[PDB]
Amino acid sequence: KHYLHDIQKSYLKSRGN
Amino acid sequence: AKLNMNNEIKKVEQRLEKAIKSKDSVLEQASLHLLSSGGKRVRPAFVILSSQFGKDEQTSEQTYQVAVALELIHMATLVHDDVIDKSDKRRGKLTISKKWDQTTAILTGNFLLALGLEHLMAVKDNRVHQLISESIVDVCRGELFQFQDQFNSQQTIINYLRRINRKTALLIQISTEVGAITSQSDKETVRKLKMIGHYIGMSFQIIDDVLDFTSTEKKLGKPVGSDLLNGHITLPILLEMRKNPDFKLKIEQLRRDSERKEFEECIQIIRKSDSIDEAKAVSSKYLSKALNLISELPDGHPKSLLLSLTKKMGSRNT
Amino acid sequence: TTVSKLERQIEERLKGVSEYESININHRLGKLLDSYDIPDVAKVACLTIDTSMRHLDDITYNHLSKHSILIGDLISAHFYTLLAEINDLSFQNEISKAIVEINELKSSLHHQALNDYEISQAIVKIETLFPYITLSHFGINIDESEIYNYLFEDMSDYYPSYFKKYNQSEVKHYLHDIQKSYLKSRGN
Repeated sequence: KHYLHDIQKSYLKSRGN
Repeated sequence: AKLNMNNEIKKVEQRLEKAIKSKDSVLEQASLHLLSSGGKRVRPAFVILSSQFGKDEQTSEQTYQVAVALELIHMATLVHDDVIDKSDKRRGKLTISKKWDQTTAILTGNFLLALGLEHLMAVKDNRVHQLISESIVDVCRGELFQFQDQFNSQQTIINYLRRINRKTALLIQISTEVGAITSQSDKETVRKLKMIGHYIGMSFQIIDDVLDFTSTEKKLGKPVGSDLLNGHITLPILLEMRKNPDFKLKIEQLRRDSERKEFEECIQIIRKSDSIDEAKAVSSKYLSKALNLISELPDGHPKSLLLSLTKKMGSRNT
Repeated sequence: TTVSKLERQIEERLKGVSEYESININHRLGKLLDSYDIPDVAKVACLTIDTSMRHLDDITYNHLSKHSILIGDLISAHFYTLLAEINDLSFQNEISKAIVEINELKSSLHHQALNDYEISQAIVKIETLFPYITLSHFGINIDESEIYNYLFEDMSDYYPSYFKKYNQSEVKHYLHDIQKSYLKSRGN
């Protein structure tokens, strides 16, 4: 699930901007 | 008392028609021109629906007001958007910039946006406002990186996704999140709808990009390859690159002043490709991620409407 | 000063952006209009919405590229994250009530729809409305309201050389007259 990955890199960068 | 979507959309549409009236005549005709040439009102739709899993046995005025606000912000974006893209037609009729002029369209966009802010003051939680506002900022900086990305054949997929997240998914996410927060839903249901909406939004945009190669000059109200003619390297095109080193170099040399035939050649290659399908596939995986979460929600008519609406969203083609 | 603060805020917001056109930040309004008493953000919010608005105005007059519009809109979105931290909800009503009006008046001017009495009334509004309502909401109501047409006083230097940008469809002669023939009246 490549979307397993991605959607959380985004997640992180939305916190650790 | 069984929530009727059609009926719900009209109540939001009538509230939009009043909100658009202005002391300045042209701003009124322009807003109405766009409003009535009509689009699908998906954002208002997700807001109404997202609120049925809260604690209101019927849709409150506060939720209709957030719905009206969302469509007005969406519209401001469309209007300013057609000024930037020298676009010709919107929803089948002339874009404001062409029916009147550039000054008018810019002004109409500011107008539409200001009204959106007036209407969000119906929400009382100061954390929603902070949430909606920072999101609009990301949307905008998004629109900027995209314009700045125009014709960049070296960009990555992980980066195209981040681009359709700010550009489109983000406001669908706000429509489902806020809609639940308006009818006092709980941490989970809200977190659930924030995620459901975000996945629908990602799928949404991926579909547009696929339909820019597979649709019609007529049904698209624009050429075809349109996004590529403007330099936008979308999912289909990123996929065919990773597996076709010829096409990759064929894209590296592509820019505005290229002859229409190098473009035709490119948009013609994407079609007989598997990439149009690998793209569609990502849309699909995204839609399941949304359907899975919709299931984890309480049974009832709303859950049946979201399931239904989430199932057309993907099995769509225009 | 809010002038400098805003340049720093626009900074953070304009990170990852390659090359952006200009952005004049009307120094005066940031200046003189520092009756401090009023909140911090409330100052720059007022100076920010004045900034995007004048920036988008200019795009069509100085012929700035279209991508310039996104800039004007980011600054605008910036303005709301700011209304967001100000937490004063009623201020957001009064203020957005002013933004649609400013925009309606400019549209009216552009479309040769106002008479002279009107053009002149429009000008005061467009030029004072944001600060008028920002100041008169935090630093007493009956404060700048008795000096309403004197808040307009920070135009005293811009000799008949001040060309709006929103007055674009009107010629110098005009403007310098309807804005002189309402200064030699507004005062006294």
